[PDB]
Amino acid sequence: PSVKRPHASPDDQPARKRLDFG
Amino acid sequence: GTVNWSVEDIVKGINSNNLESQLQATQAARKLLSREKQPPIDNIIRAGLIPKFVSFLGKTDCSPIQFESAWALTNIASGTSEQTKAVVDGGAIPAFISLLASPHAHISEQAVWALGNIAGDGSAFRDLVIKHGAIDPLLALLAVPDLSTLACGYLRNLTWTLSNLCRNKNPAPPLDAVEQILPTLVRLLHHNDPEVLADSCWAISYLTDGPNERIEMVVKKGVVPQLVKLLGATELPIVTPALRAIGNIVTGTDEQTQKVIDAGALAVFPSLLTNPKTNIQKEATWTMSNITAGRQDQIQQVVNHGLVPFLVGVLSKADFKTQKEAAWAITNYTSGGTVEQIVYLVHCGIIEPLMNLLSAKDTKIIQVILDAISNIFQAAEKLGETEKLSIMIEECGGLDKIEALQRHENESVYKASLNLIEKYFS
Repeated sequence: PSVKRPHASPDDQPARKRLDFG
Repeated sequence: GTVNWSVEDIVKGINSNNLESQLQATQAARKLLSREKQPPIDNIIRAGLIPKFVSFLGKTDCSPIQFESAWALTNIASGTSEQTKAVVDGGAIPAFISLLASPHAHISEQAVWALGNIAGDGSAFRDLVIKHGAIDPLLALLAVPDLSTLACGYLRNLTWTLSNLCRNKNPAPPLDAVEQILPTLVRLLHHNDPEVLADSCWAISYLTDGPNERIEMVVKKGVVPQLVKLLGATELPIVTPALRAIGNIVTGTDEQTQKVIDAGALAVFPSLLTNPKTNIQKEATWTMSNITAGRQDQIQQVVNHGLVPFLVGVLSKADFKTQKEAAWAITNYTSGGTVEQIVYLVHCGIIEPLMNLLSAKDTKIIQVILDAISNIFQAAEKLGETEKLSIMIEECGGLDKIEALQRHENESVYKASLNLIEKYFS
């Protein structure tokens, strides 16, 4: 009984939020 | 000049009825919020300044105060969900969308960045940004014959903001908006700047983390050959999301998985399965495990590319998480494979490292190994070589570990262990 198993822990990723320092 | 004011001075300046005093104070605020060590976002919110900044966003006659307020609000919206919420509650979203058409490139870029910070808060603010109409003007900023005429920082910021519009789930982004965005996204996936490529691959991986219909709308755009190409890159920031996207796509149907195999992806996995970065190894093994869960001709493609010895390798020596994914790949292989294929698995050396892993404490990995052992014996009974395999397992110390597992806290573990011993070793 083989099964495709989606990603364990999906959320090196881009920052969700970014401070603008200059 | 405007360096190092107090919130008190900034307030008096904003509350004067002098546009130029207001501009000075807004720049002072921006400079407080652009310092490194813990900007006083909460002090600025508490002083009531967000509504004023938001009103300054609409002063077409004074583009500098538009810029300074846009930057200040960008930096407030980059904080906690409560601070981003304070910016949204001030009416900022429609005002930033209006600014996206500014004739001043730095004001437009600042608006792009602020909307990216707001959408990066989560699904609700992402969908609210979309409902106010941001996608149309964002995509119009990129509607040029050759992306290479745009300034590099500008294009990187636009790409990051788009990637955040494609991000998060529960719910996933609206399907109409995904179809609006995808063409521009594929174009950016063919750009030559590494940061644009990394963020585009991230967006694609976000969109493929869903049900097979999202996967399908992405695969129908023909991005898989380009994803395989990027899977080959040398920059880890590009390989990592390219591998994530390929893995997501192969969690889908057998025909989507086949689109990945036909683009050449398997030829890359000898490197990926021996990659010095643990995360690459783990993600590549998880991908392999979802491919060995496919059809028999797909398993045969895995065999033909020579990847079984690489699986034996990761199973023999690797970070334990990578080894657990390799166990899953072996179990899916022995579940779906022909007898010749399972025989081949054994001739490559799977049994000894599989047995060595039964000394582990994780219960599900042990369960998975026992399922794989069952499947292998059951291939052997089809050939009558079951005695040879029983001996082989006894000889590397596996049967000792199985016997010990007969008396395990888990029920199905003890059940499978005792079944194995009383059915093949008696």
